[PDB]
Amino acid sequence: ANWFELCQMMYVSGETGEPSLETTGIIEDIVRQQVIEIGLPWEPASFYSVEVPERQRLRKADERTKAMTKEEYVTWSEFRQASFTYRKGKRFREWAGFGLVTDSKPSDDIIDILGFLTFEMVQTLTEEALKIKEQEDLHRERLTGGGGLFDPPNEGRTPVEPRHIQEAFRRLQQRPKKARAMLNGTKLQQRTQLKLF
Amino acid sequence: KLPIPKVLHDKAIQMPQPVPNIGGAGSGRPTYTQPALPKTPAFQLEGEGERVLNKKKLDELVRQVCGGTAEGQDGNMLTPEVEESVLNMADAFVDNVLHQACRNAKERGSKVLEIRDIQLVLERVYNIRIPGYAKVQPNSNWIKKMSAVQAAKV
Amino acid sequence: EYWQNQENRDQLDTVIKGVMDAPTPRRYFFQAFMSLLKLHNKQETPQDFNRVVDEAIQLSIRKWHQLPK
Repeated sequence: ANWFELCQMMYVSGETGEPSLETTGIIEDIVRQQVIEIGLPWEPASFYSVEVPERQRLRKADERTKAMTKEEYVTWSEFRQASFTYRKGKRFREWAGFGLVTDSKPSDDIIDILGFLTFEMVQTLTEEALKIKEQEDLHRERLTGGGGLFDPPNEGRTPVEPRHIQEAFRRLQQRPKKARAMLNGTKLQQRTQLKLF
Repeated sequence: KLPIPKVLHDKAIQMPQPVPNIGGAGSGRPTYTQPALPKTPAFQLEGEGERVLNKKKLDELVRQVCGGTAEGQDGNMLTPEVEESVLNMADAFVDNVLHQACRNAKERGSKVLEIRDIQLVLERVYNIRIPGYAKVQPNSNWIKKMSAVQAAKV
Repeated sequence: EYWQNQENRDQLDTVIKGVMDAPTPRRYFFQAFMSLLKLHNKQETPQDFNRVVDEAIQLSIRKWHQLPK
């Protein structure tokens, strides 16, 4: 499920190729894991009992927008509306196991927030995987004459692979050193919970 | 006679599938001796070869985690005394993880080793999470004791 | 006599089932003999025995077809 939303989101983020099914499965597993794992009350105004009334992403995005055709622009705009939970409440709730882990039927604002978060996760994952793949190819870089009838014109572009996604996920799970500053000088193994990237 | 049915069942008409070499006698023995369609062995016509890829693997990892290497230099990123330590680390990790996982699997009555046991060991003893492979509450006595203590406190 | 004790034949059944992921004419003969013994003791229906025999016959014919004419 949600394979096609994944494909559209990858296309939006810079993956114009045709990723295989394993990449989709891995990304869906990651997103499902994160979702299942998942002014303000603590603002300064809360110190008192009674309240009173008041009174590089951008550069790349612009370059790509300037560097696309009308048909490409239409396709990009149409894919930009891809969502995990847009008018798919029941399907998402079945794919998210709401009943088994929480009281059923929350408000739709929660669903909108979840869709926004999922879009962000997919965007970040694709953006990092592209860099990892490019670096691998760049390091790696450094016989049929005549011709056939079904030969591709120029080829040259390939999609990302499961290993790139796994490496990006490992890179995303690292925490700041402030969560380890209290284990300096000791031999204590660090153990924590899943990080919500 | 014999009961030739008017139509065969689905098990007889099968379109055979490749099969492995079972029995344990061994394969490739040039002595005196079969499935319908045996499976082809594995071969490589020409390329770098495993003897090179396996050796280059460690330098590849060092390049990955080192950030990057400039032109005109590579490979010699670990001194001779550190590669041995890294290899010992790898072997010990593999052995320990497998030894723990097999016993853990056998504990719960299973007769085969599944990925779940390895994943549990890695998560709960090493803080490693590999993706893409598929609570507690108190009882009544504790609540009663807390209520008694709180009542005595006031 | 080894094939008369229920426990002995139960033990042999595990070996027979273990070597059946690479069917061959001899292994299929052994499976058919096991099925016949099971049928003799009112532990199976004749239809399953006939099915086993048919599978063995089909395998034997398929192997005969692969040799020179």
